[PDB]
Amino acid sequence: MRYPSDIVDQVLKAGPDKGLLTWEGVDAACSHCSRPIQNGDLYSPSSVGAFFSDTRDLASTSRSICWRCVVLRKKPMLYGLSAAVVTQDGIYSISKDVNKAWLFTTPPPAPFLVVHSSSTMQHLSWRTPVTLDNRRIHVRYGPNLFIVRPEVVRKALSIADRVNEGQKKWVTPVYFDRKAAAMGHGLITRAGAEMLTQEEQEFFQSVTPGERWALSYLMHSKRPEPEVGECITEKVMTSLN
Amino acid sequence: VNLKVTIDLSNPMMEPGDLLHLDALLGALRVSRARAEHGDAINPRDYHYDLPLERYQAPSGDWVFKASAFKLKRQLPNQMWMQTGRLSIVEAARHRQSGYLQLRAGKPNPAGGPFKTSIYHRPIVQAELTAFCVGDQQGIEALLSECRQIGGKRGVGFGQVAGFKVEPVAETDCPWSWRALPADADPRLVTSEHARCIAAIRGPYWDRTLHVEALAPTP
Amino acid sequence: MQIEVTVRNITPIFSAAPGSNYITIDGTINPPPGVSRFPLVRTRMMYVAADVGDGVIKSVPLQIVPGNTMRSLLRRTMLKHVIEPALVEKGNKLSIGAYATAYSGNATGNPDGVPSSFDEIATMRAHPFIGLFGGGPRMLEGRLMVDSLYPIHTNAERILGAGYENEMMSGPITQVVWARRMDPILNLGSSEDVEVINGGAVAANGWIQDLLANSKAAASKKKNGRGLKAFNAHEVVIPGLKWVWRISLDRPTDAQVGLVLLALNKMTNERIAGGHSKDYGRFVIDGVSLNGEQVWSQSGITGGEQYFDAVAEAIDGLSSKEFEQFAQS
Amino acid sequence: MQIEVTVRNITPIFSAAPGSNYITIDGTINPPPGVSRFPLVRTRMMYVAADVGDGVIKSVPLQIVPGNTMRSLLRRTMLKHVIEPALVEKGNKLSIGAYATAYSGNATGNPDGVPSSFDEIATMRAHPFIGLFGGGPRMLEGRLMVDSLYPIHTNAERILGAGYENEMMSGPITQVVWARRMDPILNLGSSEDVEVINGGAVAANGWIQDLLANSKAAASKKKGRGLKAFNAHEVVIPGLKWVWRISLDRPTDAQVGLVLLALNKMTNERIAGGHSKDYGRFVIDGVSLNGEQVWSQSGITGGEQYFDAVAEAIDGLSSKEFEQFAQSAKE
DNA sequence: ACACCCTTTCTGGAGCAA
Ligand SMILES: [Zn+2]
Repeated sequence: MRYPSDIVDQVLKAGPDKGLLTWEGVDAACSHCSRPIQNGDLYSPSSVGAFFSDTRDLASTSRSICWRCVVLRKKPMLYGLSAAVVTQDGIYSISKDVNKAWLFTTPPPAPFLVVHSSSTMQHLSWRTPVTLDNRRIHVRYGPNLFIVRPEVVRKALSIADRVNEGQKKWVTPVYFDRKAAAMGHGLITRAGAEMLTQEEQEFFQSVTPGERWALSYLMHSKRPEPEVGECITEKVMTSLN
Repeated sequence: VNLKVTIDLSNPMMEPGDLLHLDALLGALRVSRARAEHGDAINPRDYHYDLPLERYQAPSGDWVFKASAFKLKRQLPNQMWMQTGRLSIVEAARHRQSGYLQLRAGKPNPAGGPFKTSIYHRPIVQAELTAFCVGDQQGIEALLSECRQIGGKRGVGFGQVAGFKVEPVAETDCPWSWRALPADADPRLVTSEHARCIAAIRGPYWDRTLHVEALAPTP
Repeated sequence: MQIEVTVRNITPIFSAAPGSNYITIDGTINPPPGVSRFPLVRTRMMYVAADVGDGVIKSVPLQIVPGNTMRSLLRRTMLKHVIEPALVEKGNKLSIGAYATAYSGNATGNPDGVPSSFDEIATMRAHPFIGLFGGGPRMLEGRLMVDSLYPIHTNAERILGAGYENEMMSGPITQVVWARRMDPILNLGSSEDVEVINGGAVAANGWIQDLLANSKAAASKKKNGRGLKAFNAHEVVIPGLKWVWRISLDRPTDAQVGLVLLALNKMTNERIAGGHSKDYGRFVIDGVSLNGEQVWSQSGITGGEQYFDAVAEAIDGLSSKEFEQFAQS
Repeated sequence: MQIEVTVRNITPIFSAAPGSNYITIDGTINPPPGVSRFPLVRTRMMYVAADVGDGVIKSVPLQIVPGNTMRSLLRRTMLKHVIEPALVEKGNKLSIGAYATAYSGNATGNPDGVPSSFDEIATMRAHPFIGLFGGGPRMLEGRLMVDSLYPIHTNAERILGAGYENEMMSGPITQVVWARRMDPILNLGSSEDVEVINGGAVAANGWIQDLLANSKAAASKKKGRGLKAFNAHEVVIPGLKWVWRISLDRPTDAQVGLVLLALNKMTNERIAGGHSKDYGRFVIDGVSLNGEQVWSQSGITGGEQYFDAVAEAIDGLSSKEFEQFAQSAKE
């Protein structure tokens, strides 16, 4: 519940691969997940391929992967956590917009860990911190480390439901990009320029990029009700074995 | 002297995903000044705690500086910057025939590898940065006059500082606690914005090995 | 050290922007849905704060070249005109990790994360080229800040500061240039035109019948192979205007200043930010100021003798061993 | 390699600017609505930052030919005159995809997102034609860069630089040329004029009757389409001296020789458009190679190593590089 | 025998403003 690699044996039960070396000597942190490798725990020397391009998100330059993050670099872990929230009892999916509606509005009370892929297969699990508090959520989205406050998401959603109550067409006040890629991601629309007051506009610039990315999955004409995502920890474990 | 620093800047700044602490900036400027005196062959960690700021001490170890994270008064609406990393494929083939590049591979891969043409989009804000801290004004203005840019991606020229003003302020008028506080921080400094996180409270705030149980607000 | 290059783009500048931008048959950019629109790829614009016509600041569009594009352009000019001839002329050779580290700052040569002591960090930051950009597997911070290529324009004033009121461009700096791809089988007009083609008139008529079948299928669908006929637009920054470009050096050696100076001496053969087939980005350097001392002439850069001599002794001792030990170990 | 081609158009230049432009009968571009206006097809215009008055750079219009148009003119010149005769004099033939890739950079409108091998990239940039125009399904960088055709004018003095004060041009360089299409049937005069028409006077009277019915329908609309069409098009005036900048970053000697052969065969070529009005005809009065003038009356003088290189390469030219350049990896 | 290279293989949603 402290390091992102803890879910290897806390969220989902797993063990070392038994071809891993035993650490002898002084303390050194794992290159992935920033977990200190003590004396006696199993570790692997660093054998990343040339296709690994996340050297900028490595926690340390010790060139040693802890066994939990050896499990975390496995391909079934890589496509199993392409969109997943890992609570203290299981791994659930956030692929649907109703699942992100559940995650960023009334979050689960566990100290979870949120990963989401901005591409096909990405190293997501180890390079994000564990969110200890529901109010402050660390979301990994591709090369982006995002922080989402569900209270600010609730305030923006209440603002949007106020300015779009009674109207026939649900027009968004501020445009949000799902990929977080367009220039106008966070830019105020003309309808939102005419239908929001000044302090609401400064609020919509003042939100964090993670809240913008979350609102991108929950600001559209059909509004997703918070529905808990389907539990996928059985699918990941079966794939892992 | 219990003072407040405002920074106004010409280009819009690379928007920090996490908190941009004033003590982090002053520690980096002190590291640059230590590189100016004692050369480049130094440990940066011996000097970025030697700052013109007071230190708040938590009850069980875990001190923090009295600086605060920077607040943005956004003069402009937020935009997004695309940048790309591409290795020159044509120049690679020319160097591979000429022998200057010893590459045995015949075909590249934009998916992954040395020729991965990657795209990454990160936020951009023009703002005014306001921070609150308890420190000597002379050393803070010396470090900030040594400062020329603030924010991330400084190698691609983002967010050079047009100017700064450093003035004393009242004790009740400064929230310095809007800052990555320790988990056992004393509750008059822990507001509703502060929440529990795996976060650094000190020094290199990017060093995930130094990330601790922390109570931090959100930019 | 604050090198500052004032340039003038002889040809248009086209640094392409993301997103799906569209334009009508006239100059109306991004029309509402329900009118014929064409794919426009615009120049790199950023919204900047400016105080023009008022004491307060407003968001104005400023069409710039990114500092990433100028930084890699300076890097590739350095390599192509200085470093690759120096490594070639002594017979030094680069592995793929060292090549990727030197030419892209890329860490895939040693993606495990190379630990770096402070002594080798100091020697690598004192290297003539490695210390400028850094990065790669060791993730090193370079001595070089490369600003965006900012046009000397009234929207850029808060960026530019004082000293640019004269020769200051005003109004719009962009123009949409329309480009089309013609299907050249339609331009086959005689037996001599098609005699080079295998099949000849039969293959040409097969292409015509394929084009008519695809057009009829598209017309029936609108009530997936794309043809060669395309009509699109690209917004460029207009040629002939003046830009400034700031390259700051955070405590450099004289060899590093000489390397930036030698890059700027050979930079007019390079192109700023794309548009390559249309010769876009060709420019001349109107001035170079080294900490405010105007140092550029028609015959490159006069003066700065210590920097050029230091980079001469740096290039005389420039081997690929430093590059390979900066990348791998 | 820097090549600078100063030409002189002896016919008007008409590179039609896309858009919906109109003009009054008096000659005012884009009038306010209410007054009678005719369709004007303006020539292509590049906005250029120039020095109007003293030290006042402003964006002014200067009417040009696009670099894409001149690049395709250069491509089709060396294609029709050099590459295709070299392929015809031997047994080499191209597929329709290879012909399409050679003439327009691609065989299909959909490229494949995979790039090709470094060996094939290097050999295609070593090719005389494919190196200049590197297209194909896998997008190559062609080392030929082709600038727009700029008129030597005051408005391009920040474009031209020094060395262009001779044969100087100021003021407007464009003119609106009006064109009318008359109905042939109204120009019928007698039974001898109508004997070649099936039906003759009956068919002619039917044409007048449909024109009268359509005119009454148009009068009911105002207060199909006939053949009367009075309209306008703006051209760039003849006699101008133009600059054309051709650039080649580290070319093979055969490639710059191929550019030189194309510049030799620019005789009887039309620059932009307006074919039937003989627009785009021009005379090259200068070619400078890296600032060294190499043009005479009998084509390019000097530059012999480029010509021997391109002659050796055209002797070695085949269709195999064209076929495997156009061959899609997805296909 | 351990290093680089050349291939497959694999899980989900879906709306869109200037
Ligand atoms: Zn780990």
